[PDB]
Amino acid sequence: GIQGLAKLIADVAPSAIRENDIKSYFGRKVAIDASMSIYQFLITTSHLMGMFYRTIRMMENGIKPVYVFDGKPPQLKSGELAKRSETKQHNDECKHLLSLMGIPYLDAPSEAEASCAALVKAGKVYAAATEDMACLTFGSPVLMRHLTASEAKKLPIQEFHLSRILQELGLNQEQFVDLCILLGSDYCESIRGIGPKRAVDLIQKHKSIEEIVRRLDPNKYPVPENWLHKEAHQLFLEPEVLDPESVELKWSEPNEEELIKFMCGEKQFSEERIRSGVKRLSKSRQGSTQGRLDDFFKVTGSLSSA
Amino acid sequence: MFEARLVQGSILKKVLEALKDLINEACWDISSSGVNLQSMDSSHVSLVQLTLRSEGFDTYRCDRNLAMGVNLTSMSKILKCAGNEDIITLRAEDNADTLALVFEAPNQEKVSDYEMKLMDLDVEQLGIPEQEYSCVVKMPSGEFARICRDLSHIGDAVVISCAKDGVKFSASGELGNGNIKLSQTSEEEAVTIEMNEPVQLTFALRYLNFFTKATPLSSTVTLSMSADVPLVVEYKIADMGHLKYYLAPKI
Amino acid sequence: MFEARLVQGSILKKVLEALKDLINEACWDISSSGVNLQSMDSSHVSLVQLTLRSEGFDTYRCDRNLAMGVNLTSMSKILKCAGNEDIITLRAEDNADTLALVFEAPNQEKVSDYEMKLMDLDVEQLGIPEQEYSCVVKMPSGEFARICRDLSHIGDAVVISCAKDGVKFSASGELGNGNIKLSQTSEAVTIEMNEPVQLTFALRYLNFFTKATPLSSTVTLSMSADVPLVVEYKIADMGHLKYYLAPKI
Repeated sequence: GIQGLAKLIADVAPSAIRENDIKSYFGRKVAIDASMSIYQFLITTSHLMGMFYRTIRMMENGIKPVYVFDGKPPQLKSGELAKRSETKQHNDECKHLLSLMGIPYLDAPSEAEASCAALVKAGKVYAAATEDMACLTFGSPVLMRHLTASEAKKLPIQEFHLSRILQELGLNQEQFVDLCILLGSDYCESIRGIGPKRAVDLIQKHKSIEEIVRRLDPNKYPVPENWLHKEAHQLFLEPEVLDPESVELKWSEPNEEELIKFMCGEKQFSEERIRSGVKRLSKSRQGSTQGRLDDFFKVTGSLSSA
Repeated sequence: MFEARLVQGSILKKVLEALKDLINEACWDISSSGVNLQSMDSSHVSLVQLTLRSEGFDTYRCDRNLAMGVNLTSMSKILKCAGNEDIITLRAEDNADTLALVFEAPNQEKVSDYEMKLMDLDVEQLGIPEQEYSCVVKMPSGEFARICRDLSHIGDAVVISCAKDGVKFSASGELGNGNIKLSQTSEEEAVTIEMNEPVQLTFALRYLNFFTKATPLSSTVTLSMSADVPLVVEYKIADMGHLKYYLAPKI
Repeated sequence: MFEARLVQGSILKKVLEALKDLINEACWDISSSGVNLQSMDSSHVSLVQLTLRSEGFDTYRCDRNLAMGVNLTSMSKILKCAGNEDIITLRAEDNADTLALVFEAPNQEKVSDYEMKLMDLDVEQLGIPEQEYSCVVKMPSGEFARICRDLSHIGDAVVISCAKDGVKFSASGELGNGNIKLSQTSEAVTIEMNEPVQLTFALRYLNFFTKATPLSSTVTLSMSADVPLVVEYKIADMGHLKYYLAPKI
């Protein structure tokens, strides 16, 4: 994702970040990045064990998950780097443990994270859950971090509100995009010049890198080699994502046998547990609850003390 | 230069006693219509609208549309230092960011003159919708508080069924199910369930305990509900104006 | 089908206020005679007996006989949802594991209803050893409550002594000693005696047995030597309430 972003925010607009408890998310439908998720568990039954437990915990608290997979990757920086020099096995093994638990899944046209955002900004889901701030760049209004952490690591989930970020940094999404790029995008090389906090300011009185470059120009702050500061700025805007409305996710009922006969058996693992597990998942069948006033009254604005 | 008086001044003690357990701050909008307060809750479920007209006051001088902010519980701790027969007076300068409270005595021998400093505010503000409320119930406030507290020892959230003959306050709990039925009674102790179409809704009983903190605040309590909308409980602050608590409904 | 109606329901609240700090779980016996409880406490000392007779019951129906098991705590909890002029309607079935309880106001406008579950149990029983008692005394209740509370402040036990003429309670503790005598009234007190007897009791469970004070106006103590003492209260025209404590040796 984007480099030093979380810190930048934390350090200049903490009002857009909250440290809530996993419980407060009861009734929320969230878009997850299966790829990264599946990875997190590894770093070989883990790609599914965590894909198991965690999703149970996410269910137990009322959170309704929708795992997402990536399709045909695009032009990522280090991505096509070895190309300057010239599997899905344990991946789909998950796209199974899911529907066998009654948990949705979607094949993103490319980068899931972008798709996740795609959803979130369509009311189809609450927030996007990844570890990479990218989602924010892609225009996602709400991003939840740590929702896939171990039951142990007592880390609370970290929420981020794009519309609050944009608020403080006084800059449109696009204007925010350039910031992420100059902050350290994983799509193109940043500019050795500007610093985390520095990069902000420039963007603040130069609503684009295109204007930031022509300004500072000495050989004291040179602009990258093959700088695609453009191509990127585009992706973060109009990515490749499956239409939101295209489908309706529906959490089904877990199939104890069919699944336990494809887990503790075919993949060998303590039966007693994966049984009480499927049991618990079956219990926590729901989440949505208590409405907000927003849900019925338009927000007037803000009264500020004299 | 804001300078206002209130002789039967126990109502201010009474409103801020029912304000401080809900919310930690308030956006005090002083207009020439009087003293107003729209403010959300802290849990993003509820809201307070306080309106105090000028004609419910005694003596009045408003020269500014003041928009200030009060930290509520320290102000309540200061309001705990005056009796209920005592006259409450407020003074405010539009450049001096402080509140000068003057507590007169009914025998005028004890004078109090307290001062609370100001803090800045950028509070959110949303507008309530105006609509048709399919059930408006006039009730005694003490009986209402008694009933919802009697339900508090069963479970946590309440289900309501509002219909023609009776109204049905039901709940579950760790000891099982229960429900109490009410009907109209054929000026303060009179009830009335005015109804067009029967409904069923879910609400939080703990927020009803929070809303019944204004039990001594009116003659009668009004309960206004419709389908999938914020319940508005109304305490008509007698001869003064009214306090309305909105509760966004549950799903 | 068992059904019962007691229009002095507040009494039963105080009846449950006799138990809800003293014993937590017990077994209830239901016959045509009325409601009966004969339970043991947790520290294996007090014999707790409660009788309500159905002659005082205003409306009764008991065809099949019941022996149920109740957590007395939560019954006292669900009994505290009615004012002090109300009516309790009890109803329990010969096949269902419940009590269906109807709080009925005299002004029948707010009526409360509850359905409490049951638990079949195996609490050991112990009956009343019927004997004589060499000394009986009948005294007012608030004065005895004051006496037991006060002697609990000096020491942890009480040595009582009765004779021809008066009665005496004594205790010795860390800051010295104290005693209080009473004299035979010639609101009042009575003694019928056969022998001047002295024994020793533990004031913790007198502070437990005290809480049945507003179910009566007076209180009876019946006792001898080398046998337990009986603290006795009267439920008005329906029954009575006994706490049996065996004295320290």
